Amino acid sequence: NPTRITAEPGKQEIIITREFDAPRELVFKAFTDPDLYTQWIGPRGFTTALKIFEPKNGGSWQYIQKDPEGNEYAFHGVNHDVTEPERIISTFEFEGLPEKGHVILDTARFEALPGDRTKLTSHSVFQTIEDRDGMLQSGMEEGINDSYERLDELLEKMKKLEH
Amino acid sequence: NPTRITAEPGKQEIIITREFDAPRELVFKAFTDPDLYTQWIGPRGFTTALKIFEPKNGGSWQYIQKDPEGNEYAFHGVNHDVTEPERIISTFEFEGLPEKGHVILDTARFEALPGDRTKLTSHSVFQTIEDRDGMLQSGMEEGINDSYERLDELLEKMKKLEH
Repeated sequence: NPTRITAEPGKQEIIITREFDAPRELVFKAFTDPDLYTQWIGPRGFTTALKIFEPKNGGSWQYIQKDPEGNEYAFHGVNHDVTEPERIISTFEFEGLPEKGHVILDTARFEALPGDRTKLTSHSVFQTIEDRDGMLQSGMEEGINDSYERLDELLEKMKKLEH
Repeated sequence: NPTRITAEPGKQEIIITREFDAPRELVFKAFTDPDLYTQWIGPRGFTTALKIFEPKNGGSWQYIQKDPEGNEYAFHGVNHDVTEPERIISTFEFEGLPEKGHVILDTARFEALPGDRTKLTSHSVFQTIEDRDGMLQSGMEEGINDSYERLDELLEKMKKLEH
């Protein structure tokens, strides 16, 4: 399944679409179950440990990732809306930036497809076009691809466990 | 003090700048004190009652406004960051829309000016350009002007009470 990424020049947003060979109920769970989230999130070779994780309206979340060397990357946000298995809307901040205040609004939409499949549409809206650009420069398009691949593998395990 | 509003066509954001004749400490308080917030928020002739109000990182907020007739308008969001007296970042959703999922990310910046004055820069980033456009069509530029005027009056009372 291809990971389509739209990042038009001059715009302060990024849209990503990606399908999964599993029902959105399972995909949504991979997003809201603490023990599952850490197994696919982040780029390959990275480790993720959760500090706070509240997959509900008004809940906060915060995790720290470690590269295959020891470097740490801390992130946090708050969930505006978590409606199973429709969507998740929350803020996102990378604490490793020199200046504070650069916050992104993420909207993840989960739609059922024929054959009990799922189409995920992630919408990232940035503070400014440069913030959007800086994100892409950080090899985000690569990391996103890895995580989704990690998710494919996890979904298979979940499906196997199913029946 | 003029209320400058930038809403470039083709963009999914809106920037508003406005100065106040009071220290940002006082202005920030008008934003975080429950008993003060309801006295200036919303357009003229409107009444605002709070349901939840947590002016802190990870806090949720929710209020209902009534027009000078009886109509109700419900809104809610979550605060990503509340750092006194620097800024406030939070989500914003109008529950009166027919479709759910239209959420805005607001960033309010408070900067001190010469003469113990304040410059407030509000940044509204919408899901899509149409959402941004629809907001403006709702006479938002008018309501914002009213609220800021109501705030001017409230700030004077706060300053009088000061010394």
